[PDB]
Amino acid sequence: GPHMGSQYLFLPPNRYIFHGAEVYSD
Amino acid sequence: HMRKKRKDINTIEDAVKLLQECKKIIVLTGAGVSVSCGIPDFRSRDGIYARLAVDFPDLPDPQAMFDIEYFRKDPRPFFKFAKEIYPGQFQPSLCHKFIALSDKEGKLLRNYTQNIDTLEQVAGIQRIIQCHGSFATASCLICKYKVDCEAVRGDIFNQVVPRCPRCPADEPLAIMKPEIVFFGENLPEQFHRAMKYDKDEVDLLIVIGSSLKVRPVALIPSSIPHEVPQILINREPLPHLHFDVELLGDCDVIINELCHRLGGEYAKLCCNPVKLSEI
Ligand SMILES: Nc1ncnc2c1ncn2[C@@H]1O[C@H](COP(=O)(O)OP(=O)(O)OC[C@H]2O[C@@H](O)[C@H](O)[C@@H]2O)[C@@H](O)[C@H]1O
Ligand SMILES: [Zn+2]
Repeated sequence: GPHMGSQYLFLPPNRYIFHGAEVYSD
Repeated sequence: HMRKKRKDINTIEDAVKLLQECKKIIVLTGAGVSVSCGIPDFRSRDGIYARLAVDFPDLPDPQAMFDIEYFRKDPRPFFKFAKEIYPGQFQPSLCHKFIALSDKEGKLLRNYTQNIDTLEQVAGIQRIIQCHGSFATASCLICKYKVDCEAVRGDIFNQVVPRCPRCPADEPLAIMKPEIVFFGENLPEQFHRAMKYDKDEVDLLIVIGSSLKVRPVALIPSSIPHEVPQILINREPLPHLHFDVELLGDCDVIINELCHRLGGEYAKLCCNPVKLSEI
């Protein structure tokens, strides 16, 4: 799977950002 | 009175517990669940509508390709394009397989899918509703004569407008439209009956791979009882709705993580890479 695929970035209380999230795009 | 978020449901751990405990789940899917299969979605930079803007610039807008009033004016562009979106030989994603297992375990109330790729059938999901129809049948615009897909398939791949064999050969609009739902058309009756049955039974809603920009499917989250927990699994947030848990990213990546936390048969769905086991 992708780089650091099992890790997420957390924005509390309820948002989790995983590989492929559109927020990473430029 | 729109649906507010539940203050007591927030975390990925909460999501796993709900998946563990709930037994009447609705999974609402859009084109995102097939992206990993090799089928681009509709509204992303590399999606169908962007392509149509390039390949069919004469259309008033890309949506006109799937608009019934435009199709009635001129069905030629659609039959030039239709073979591009006809069901192919793709394999179901991990998300399809996850939904199939939930159904196998008796926990899936329904998978409402907006897709016409038929990958839910290939995956062995049984409790499916094809909200936006499918190529499986075609219907004459004028007399509503129905035929199986095999009757118009040859014409579709030859990029020709298939003709009603019942209406007069000189009837211009007597063309066989595959029963995919276009803007301005009713969804299949099955959708409305299923939703009426399901709305007071559902105990968990999971939306996967959809922008929820089209009604009435986009009304599902506001049509069910407000207390039912709602989970989003999607590359983008959906700012017009209030989900309890937002898992943002590739849906296979996220479902893979959830499957491992669930264990049992769910972890076994993820057979790559190979887990520790005795030969
Ligand atoms: N691998 C992925 N993982 C998670 N989410 C994804 C992935 N790929 C795409 N997405 C997300 O899935 C969503 C797909 O949205 P749309 O392209 O708008 O597709 P969909 O919601 O299914 O469209 C509904 C309807 O629009 C109509 O024109 C057509 O009739 C279609 O059925 C987007 O929010 C996109 O970010
Ligand atoms: Zn006819």
